[PDB]
Amino acid sequence: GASHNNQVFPDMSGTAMTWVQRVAGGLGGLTLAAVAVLILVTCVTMRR
Amino acid sequence: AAVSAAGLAVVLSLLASCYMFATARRKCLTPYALTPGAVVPVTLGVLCCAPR
Amino acid sequence: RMCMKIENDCIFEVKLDGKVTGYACLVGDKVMKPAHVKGVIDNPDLAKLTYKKSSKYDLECAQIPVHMKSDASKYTHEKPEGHYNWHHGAVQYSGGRFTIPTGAGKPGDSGRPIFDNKGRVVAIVLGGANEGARTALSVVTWTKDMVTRYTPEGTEEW
Ligand SMILES: CCCCCCCC/C=C\CCCCCCCC(=O)O[C@H](COC(=O)CCCCCCC/C=C/CCCCCCCC)COP(=O)(O)OCC[N+](C)(C)C
Ligand SMILES: CC(C)CCC[C@@H](C)[C@H]1CC[C@H]2[C@@H]3CC=C4C[C@@H](O)CC[C@]4(C)[C@H]3CC[C@]12C
Ligand SMILES: CC(C)CCC[C@@H](C)[C@H]1CC[C@H]2[C@@H]3CC=C4C[C@@H](O)CC[C@]4(C)[C@H]3CC[C@]12C
Ligand SMILES: CCCCCCCCCCCCCCCCCC(=O)O
Ligand SMILES: CCCCCCCCCCCCCCCCCC(=O)O
Ligand SMILES: CCCCCCCCCCCCCCCC(=O)O
Ligand SMILES: CCCCCCCCCCCCCCCC(=O)O
Ligand SMILES: CCCCCCCCCCCCCCCC(=O)O
Repeated sequence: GASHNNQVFPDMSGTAMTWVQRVAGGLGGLTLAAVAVLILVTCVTMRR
Repeated sequence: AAVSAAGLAVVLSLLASCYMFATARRKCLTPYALTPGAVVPVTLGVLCCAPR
Repeated sequence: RMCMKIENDCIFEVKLDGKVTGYACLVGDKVMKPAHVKGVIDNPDLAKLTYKKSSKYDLECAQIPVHMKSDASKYTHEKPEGHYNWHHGAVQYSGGRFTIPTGAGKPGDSGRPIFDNKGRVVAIVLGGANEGARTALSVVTWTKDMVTRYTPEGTEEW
């Protein structure tokens, strides 16, 4: 029988989690850039 | 299931970003077209890909 | 009385269920139709077009066909301090506000332009707020690049 606790979740810093985190970081950066652009635009619109 | 959900989340993220970006572009380019005679300034024309 | 004949060609009526609801104008190379007006332009050539949607600005415009430009009224951006012309009377311009004597406007009758001395369009009426004997006018106003909608407080749409 297995001598471990049967844990298959990779480390937060594992290669698979590293690629997932990279993709999430890029997507989040794009989303936050869009959010900042829209909020600046809306601020300018209420400014005028 | 995990890969399908991740792909759905990525597609939703991309669609939301693109749509809200296009909302920003429209909101920025609508008044100039409404004016009977106007020229889209070249700075905003290139900044937001003016139709003409 | 030249402003009236200039209005004749420019204004094409909007009729919903056989009641003229508002009007449209051939200004520059577009049709100045207010967004709040629900209905059908009488001339088909302007009805078969695709119209843009704008709520904050309250306008609807579409490119008029090559036969409609010769029929269109002229535009201008001179808003000097003084007196302009209107279909039902005169518009007094002072402090960036169009004002009419009360009793010259009933509901409906929206979309009629405002003309200066020598015929150049300057405004498109949307509504107005009752103000003593001198009622104001919600209106679409324009510059070199920008169009601005100035709506007085407590304004009704007529
Ligand atoms: C945009 C990316 C994210 C969107 C999709 C995320 C998936 C969720 C949707 C699907 C449901 C089915 C899958 C459940 C996953 C939860 C894991 C779990 O079950 O975690 C368990 C406990 O939780 C945790 O520690 C963390 C809680 C959630 C984990 C967060 C990250 C998980 C991975 C997702 C990122 C990548 C997704 C796919 C990427 C592909 C690229 C295109 C892991 O413990 P265990 O293995 O010992 O338990 C099993 C017991 N045993 C082994 C004896 C059978
Ligand atoms: C369409 C979007 C939203 C989600 C994408 C999910 C699809 C394209 C992906 C997710 C995970 C993928 C599977 C993962 C691994 C295998 C095992 C391989 O031996 C045959 C293909 C197969 C079975 C893949 C087929 C395509 C698949 C089902
Ligand atoms: C973003 C949405 C649409 C999900 C996209 C998932 C793509 C990038 C991934 C998910 C699962 C992947 C597949 C998983 C397994 C295999 C079998 C292998 O022998 C060749 C590659 C192939 C066929 C992969 C191709 C790329 C693949 C389809
Ligand atoms: C994370 C980094 C933060 C820095 C943010 C930089 C801001 C981006 C520079 C230019 C922003 C201008 C976009 C707004 C559109 C301008 C036209 C308009 O407002 O009408
Ligand atoms: C006349 C109609 C104008 C619309 C088409 C021309 C302008 C569109 C922008 C040009 C293409 C941009 C690429 C796709 C948008 C990228 C958004 C994103 O993924 O973050
Ligand atoms: C995730 C990579 C870095 C994040 C920054 C990405 C920069 C995107 C470009 C900005 C959008 C263009 C600015 C004008 C947009 C508009 O108002 O129409
Ligand atoms: C998650 C979506 C928004 C809900 C959270 C609202 C809390 C933040 C406040 C919104 C910004 C208000 C500031 C004024 C600027 C504006 O009018 O756009
Ligand atoms: C993963 C490598 C990079 C891929 C992502 C590149 C991001 C593209 C930028 C999108 C911003 C919107 C583009 C239109 C802006 C405009 O010209 O008006």
